[PDB]
Amino acid sequence: EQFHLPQPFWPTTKTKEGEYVPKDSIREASKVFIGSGVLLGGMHFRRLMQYKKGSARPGLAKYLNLFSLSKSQLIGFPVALGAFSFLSHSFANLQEGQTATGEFAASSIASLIGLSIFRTKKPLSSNVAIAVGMGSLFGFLTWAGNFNLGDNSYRAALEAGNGNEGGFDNKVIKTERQGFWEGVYRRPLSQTVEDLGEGRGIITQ
Amino acid sequence: MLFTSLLLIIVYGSLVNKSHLLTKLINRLGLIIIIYTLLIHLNINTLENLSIGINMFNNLLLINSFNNTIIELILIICILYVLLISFNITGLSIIDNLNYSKRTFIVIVLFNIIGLTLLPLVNDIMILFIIIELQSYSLYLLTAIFNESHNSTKSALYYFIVGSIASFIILDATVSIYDDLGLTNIQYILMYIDKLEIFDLLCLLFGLFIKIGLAPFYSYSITIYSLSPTIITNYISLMPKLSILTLIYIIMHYINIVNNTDLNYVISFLILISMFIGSFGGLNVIRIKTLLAYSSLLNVSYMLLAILSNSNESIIAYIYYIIQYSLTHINIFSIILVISIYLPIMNNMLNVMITKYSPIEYINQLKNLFINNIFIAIALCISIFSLIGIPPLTGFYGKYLVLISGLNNGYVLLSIVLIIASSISTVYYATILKVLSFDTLSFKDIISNNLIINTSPENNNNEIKPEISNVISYVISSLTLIILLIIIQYENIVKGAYLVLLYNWV
Amino acid sequence: QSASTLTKEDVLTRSVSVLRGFEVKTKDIDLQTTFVQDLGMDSLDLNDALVALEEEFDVVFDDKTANEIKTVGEVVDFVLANYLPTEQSINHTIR
Amino acid sequence: KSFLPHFIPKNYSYGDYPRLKPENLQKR
Amino acid sequence: SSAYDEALATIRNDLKLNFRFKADVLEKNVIRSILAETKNLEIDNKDKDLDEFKLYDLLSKMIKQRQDSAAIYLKEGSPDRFRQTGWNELREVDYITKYLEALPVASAEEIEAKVEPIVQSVLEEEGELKSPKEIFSRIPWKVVNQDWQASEGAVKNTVLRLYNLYKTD
Amino acid sequence: MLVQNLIIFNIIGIVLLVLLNNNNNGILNKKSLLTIKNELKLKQIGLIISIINILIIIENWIGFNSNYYGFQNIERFLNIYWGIDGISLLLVLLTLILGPIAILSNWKNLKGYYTYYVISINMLVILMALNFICLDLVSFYILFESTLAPLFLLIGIYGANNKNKAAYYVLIYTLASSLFMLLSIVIYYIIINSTDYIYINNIILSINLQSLLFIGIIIGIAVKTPLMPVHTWLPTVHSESPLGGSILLAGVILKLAIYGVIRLLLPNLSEISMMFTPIIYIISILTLIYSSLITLKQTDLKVIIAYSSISHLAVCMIGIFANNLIGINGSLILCLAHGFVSPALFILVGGILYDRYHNRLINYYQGLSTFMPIFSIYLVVFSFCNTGTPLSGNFVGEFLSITGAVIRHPIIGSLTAASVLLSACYQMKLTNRLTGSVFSQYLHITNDVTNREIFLLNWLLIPTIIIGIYPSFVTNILNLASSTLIYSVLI
Ligand SMILES: CCCCCCCCCCCCCCCCCC(=O)OC[C@H](COP(=O)(O)OCCN)OC(=O)CCCCCCCCCCCCCCCCC
Ligand SMILES: CCCCCCCCCCCCCCCCCC(=O)OC[C@H](COP(=O)(O)OCCN)OC(=O)CCCCCCCCCCCCCCCCC
Ligand SMILES: CCCCCCCCCCCCCCCCCC(=O)OC[C@H](COP(=O)(O)OCCN)OC(=O)CCCCCCCCCCCCCCCCC
Ligand SMILES: CCCCCCCCCCCC(=O)OC[C@H](COP(=O)(O)OCC[N+](C)(C)C)OC(=O)CCCCCCCCCCC
Repeated sequence: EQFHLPQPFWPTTKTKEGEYVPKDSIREASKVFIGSGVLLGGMHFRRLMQYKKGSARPGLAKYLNLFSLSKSQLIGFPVALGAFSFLSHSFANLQEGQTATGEFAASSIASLIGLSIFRTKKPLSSNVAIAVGMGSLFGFLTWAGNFNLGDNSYRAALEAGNGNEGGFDNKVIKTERQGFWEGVYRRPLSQTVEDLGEGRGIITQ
Repeated sequence: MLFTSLLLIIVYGSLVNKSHLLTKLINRLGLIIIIYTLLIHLNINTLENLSIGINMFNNLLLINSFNNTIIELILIICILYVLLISFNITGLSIIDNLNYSKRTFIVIVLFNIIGLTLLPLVNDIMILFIIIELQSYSLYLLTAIFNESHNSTKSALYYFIVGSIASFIILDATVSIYDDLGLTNIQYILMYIDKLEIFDLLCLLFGLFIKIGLAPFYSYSITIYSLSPTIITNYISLMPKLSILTLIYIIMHYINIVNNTDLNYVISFLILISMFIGSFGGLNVIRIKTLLAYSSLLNVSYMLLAILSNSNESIIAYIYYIIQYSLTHINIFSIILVISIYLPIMNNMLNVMITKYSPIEYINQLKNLFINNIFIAIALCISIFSLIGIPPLTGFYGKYLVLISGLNNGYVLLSIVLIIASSISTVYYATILKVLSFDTLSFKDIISNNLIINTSPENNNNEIKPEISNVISYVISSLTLIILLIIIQYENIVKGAYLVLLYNWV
Repeated sequence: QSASTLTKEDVLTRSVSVLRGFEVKTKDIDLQTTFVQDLGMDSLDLNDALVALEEEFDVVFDDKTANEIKTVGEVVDFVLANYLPTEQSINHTIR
Repeated sequence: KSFLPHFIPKNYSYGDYPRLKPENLQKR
Repeated sequence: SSAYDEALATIRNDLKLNFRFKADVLEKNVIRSILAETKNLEIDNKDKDLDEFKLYDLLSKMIKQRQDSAAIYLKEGSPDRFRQTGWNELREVDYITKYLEALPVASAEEIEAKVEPIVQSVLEEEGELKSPKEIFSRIPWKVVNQDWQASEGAVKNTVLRLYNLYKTD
Repeated sequence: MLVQNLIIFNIIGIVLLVLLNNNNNGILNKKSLLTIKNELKLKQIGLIISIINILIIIENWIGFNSNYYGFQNIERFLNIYWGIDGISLLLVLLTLILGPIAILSNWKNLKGYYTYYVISINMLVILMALNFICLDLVSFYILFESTLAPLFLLIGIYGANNKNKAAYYVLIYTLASSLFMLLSIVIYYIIINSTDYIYINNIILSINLQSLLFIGIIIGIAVKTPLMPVHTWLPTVHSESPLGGSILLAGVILKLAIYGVIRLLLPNLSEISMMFTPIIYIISILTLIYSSLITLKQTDLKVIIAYSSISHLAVCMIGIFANNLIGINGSLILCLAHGFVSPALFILVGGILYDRYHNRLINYYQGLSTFMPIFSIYLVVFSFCNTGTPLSGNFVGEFLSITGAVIRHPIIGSLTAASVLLSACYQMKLTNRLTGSVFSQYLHITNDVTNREIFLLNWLLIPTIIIGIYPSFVTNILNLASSTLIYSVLI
């Protein structure tokens, strides 16, 4: 029998089997890669014009140096963003949806690919340390439900009757599991055995 | 009352001769004007009558119980600020004469108060543009009131340029909406809320975000608040936020009708970045006003989460938070102005230069405050602990009420990030307290006759001479005890915030 | 911006090169190197060097110091203590 | 003849802390 | 002299970039100062070829000179009004160290990884350590350019640093 | 009556000390009369206030019914409901008894500012004591975090050389972790509209939501016990904080985490607590084993005792997460027994040796029994109490906690018995060295234990042995309160 571990995951809408038309990973990555390279390269040559227009003004030169990108960053940034978009969509197609593990893998690999290009003069272990840190941040971003839970929020649940507006009643027992945001007075004992299993005080000793 | 009394003060100030006493007495007349303005406004505007929302002046303005509360808060905080220029902050002429040397100081404040109070009431795009200019222009004139100061003028130049770019963005957003619909009144535009481009209103919010110093536009406000005189920085860092944030809440109330989640994501991106910059930005700084500038950026991010969620729990969160944060802001700047009297005097490395506009400029000028004035040092500790969010101070309930509204709307990420942001910013909040007190025992038995306060004379050597003036001491005592003992009346105060409605009704 | 970026090694290095272009007895110049003895400058040669060292560092020796200067190190000390960048227009800094 | 106990590093690097050959004082 | 000529090309290139993009003024002073000492270096070592190790000792002297100047100023104060002379010395040390660490020579850890077995083996065969002069003897100061890839002076610093750690008196 | 009197009386005490000691600040430059003998009168008033606080809880103890199920003395004050049960009553009395001890331990070893220290001690004691009598989650959090403000300033003003490091550690480790516990409290108030203990105890939440709420709360609890790997703040804070700060930190502050499990986890998140127990046991067992082996290599006297506290509080965590009465009672008795022995060991190590020699390095001390025989008796006696030698309350707490773990999980709960061996390894390695060999060459002969330090040691030893021999004084009070925490459906 499987281990009964806690599952601390925020509610998400689950697509029915047969749903989830996949997204073209190469096509979507192409738009991010090309659009980023055009902007970053275009903004690079726009700033060179600002350099030529003025180089004896320290105020302009200081601000231009902050926004200046090295040659390896002008290539590495579009590649890292393109690989991110490709791998994020490729893993999402694999898993019939987007998961925090998929985003952690996509972000760390995309970071490591970019870091190995525009951070060549640093130890390899240093680039991996940043890539693990970068990948964890985006995995945490997906785990928290991106920028908002949306239809899975409690306010949304409360508007759909899936909250606790009506209160509780012990006489009512439901075979189906309660909603994520719903609380009940009494539960079927079969649900407890499904969650915890038998053993240390459930049913048997 | 404001408009009528401003005209008399404008003319009267130009008639009488120029002296420091006359300017100080004219400032006290400004204090009476705001008090009468508050009494008249309270006598006619009541929360129960304004719940529906009442149109005025051919529907150009719309006042409701949510707008009315902010107007009274603006008047009350403006009363506390005028006490700074209407009474002695330190009692020493070398420091206090600055507040009495500009006769147009009180006139500009009355000009700006009119703009501050009318801005949340705007009900038309034409009057929205006019009022946001009226508020902005007065802020520029106040930032440049000390025109013989190089830093004060440089700040006003930066303020004018950035605030004009934001105003053009605001104007460009309203012109786009008028082009789409051919309508100017907000309530008329609400009839077409489902057909106009909603991101035309995000452009309107973007111009408002610049004027409150939100990231990524935070750079200019951090620069301006640090370069301006402490008396100027006290006003300009707080007053624009009271009105603009209230207006942002009303605009976001209309935006939520169509429920555009793409717009919610862009704003969440700006809040997320501002939490990161507000917390990590203040870790390596040596100026107190630069530190407080990042504190302001951080607390605005907290309020914008309540504004973004925009629900019944958000009205209570925003209303309570804005009131308690204004009092904490007023209390901290009052203490910083006072404690310049404990500054040592030379009789040198790093060639540190301190000016008359900002005698307290570095965090380590707060050293040994626990020894010089224990009651004031504790008052500053209570305020800083409130910014940290230590219960049961007012700052704790502010973060608690913000989290409730944010988590109720599914903003899991922003609720976690702000709590991490609170922990990170605690590092530089604690550094203030470390400077105030941590060297008390290793310095208790030292001879410090080189302070600024020691330059003052003594009357008779048989009288008791208070070291701090009466009015400024009572204000610090009152605000500190309100921050400390809010637990006594928290239940009654939050029940009042339940009644403040923004078209809830039923 | 309006602060010096001078080091003692750069000022000495620039001083030596400017002094090398003159007709001096020795090209081996250090801080202790005197003008009259080691380099061999009369009244007029010394003041030609001082003005030449003025133009290089954009500094102006005061009359009291210039008349009483003996060594190369004294010049390096003077430049480090008195050098200020020239004020720029109202647009160079803020823009 | 006499040998050091186990788990005694042959080198270490702790900044400016003096570096010395490990001497088991029990054998003095 | 292939590495020396390649190294001096990057220093010249950074000078061209600095004038082009108006980079930090102090960096312009550093590169200009390096080139002048290189100009002196070429005169006194003609026909002898210029390995990067002889360039390494040139930048080492510049780094050590400014650190000594920085130490005095950061203790008794900088002479300029803005008190930036002491920090300017250390800022230049960073610029010089950037080029020093780009030369194809051994790092501090590689040189210490070869002298530390020698310092320890001296002390165990003799008991007490008094002067570094007993450690210079067991150093092959003839072939430390391709087996160790270090200059004559960088080994001297490594021994002196290690000696002060291991000295018993 | 209890909460209202305990707050009103102490505010009057706080205001009284401020009025007397601050009436002469105004360039009087006088010599006063209360400043004599290191502010003796102001110290004595604060000492009296601490004892009176113990009298207040007694008046409510006389009317306590050990055969009543539910909270008693239910009161409303400041719009908050306050109540007491068997578990809360004992923790309140433990908290208040340590109040006079904290003041008396620092009776004459402060460089100055005695009025500030006494107020902060009495302020810390009341806030911690009030944390056991609140009846909602928000009131629990308010009192949980309110202690950070005085504790942060207490360390930074009266602390040792590295006080700045220790003040930041306690403020940031505890505040950041508790904010995660605040997130769970906010969720409760959102979906249930109340944080009342009784109201939330009856609601069953979805098994996924119970997991998220458990993790939020356990983060705040795990840092404050502390457990591995978030324990690194405690050894730094204990070695630099003043003696009274170490006593309150080692006697009360750590026990709030166990009470957090009793209130915030067991009765409301009952289903998910059973799921998390193996994870809790693994973390706690490794906390016990790792802290014991790490304690061997320590060289600071006050840090050795700090790591000893972590090992025993891992055993308290193991017992409280046993789903039986034996483990729960054993964990509670071990909390009280630790609440006396651990402060005593800090007095011996950081209050007697440090006040004479001002050095906490282990290498300076040996053979102390030659010229400090009275110190050696108390050091040896408390060392055996600290290792759970029978006749001590520590053993009764440890044996029942280990037994409760074995009953809960026979396989992995048996590893808890390593507390018997490992605790004696590091504690008797330190004691065997302080009392062994010739009197140290680095020390000069000085006075032995004084009357004040004898008094402190005796009145921390006496409760430990009374509980050790007749724990039914405590188990009778806890019996009906502890039985409500058990979750099981036997068919
Ligand atoms: C004749 C040619 C005319 C060319 C006109 C454009 C001028 C050159 C500019 C380069 C192109 C970038 C802008 C493209 C339009 C703006 C983005 C957009 O609207 O999406 C278009 C493109 C395709 O997406 P699509 O699905 O077809 O559009 C929706 C259809 N229902 O979506 C994309 O994938 C565009 C690529 C965007 C991703 C790269 C940008 C992110 C990385 C760079 C960030 C730039 C700096 C950050 C700015 C924010 C700072 C706070
Ligand atoms: C196309 C032009 C480039 C795009 C610029 C975008 C500007 C707006 C974006 C918002 C950031 C506003 C901050 C101020 C803008 C920074 C201006 C800038 O680009 O300068 C680059 C700056 C200098 O870095 P430096 O490498 O020393 O200079 C280059 C030397 N050649 O390097 C920096 O320090 C920039 C980083 C500033 C800090 C921003 C951090 C925001 C938070 C990001 C993490 C969010 C945290 C949550 C993560 C969890 C979710 C995954
Ligand atoms: C270094 C610190 C200094 C302190 C060191 C010494 C500490 C004091 C030692 C005693 C510890 C206190 C525990 C005794 C307190 C009295 C407990 C008690 O209440 O006993 C009640 C007992 C049964 O109760 P009941 O039948 O209900 O009748 C009484 C109704 N009220 O009724 C009875 O029959 C009373 C019987 C009491 C017997 C005397 C107890 C004294 C201890 C001797 C026995 C200890 C156990 C033996 C251990 C020997 C070694 C293995
Ligand atoms: C139960 C709720 C109580 C709330 C009230 C708190 C006390 C108010 C003290 C004000 C008077 C004062 O600053 O007085 C100062 C007094 C006594 O200092 P002293 O040694 O005489 O000063 C020296 C004078 N000499 C030189 C003449 C001897 O310091 C105290 O009292 C300190 C108590 C507060 C410390 C913790 C601050 C935490 C802030 C956030 C709390 C959540």
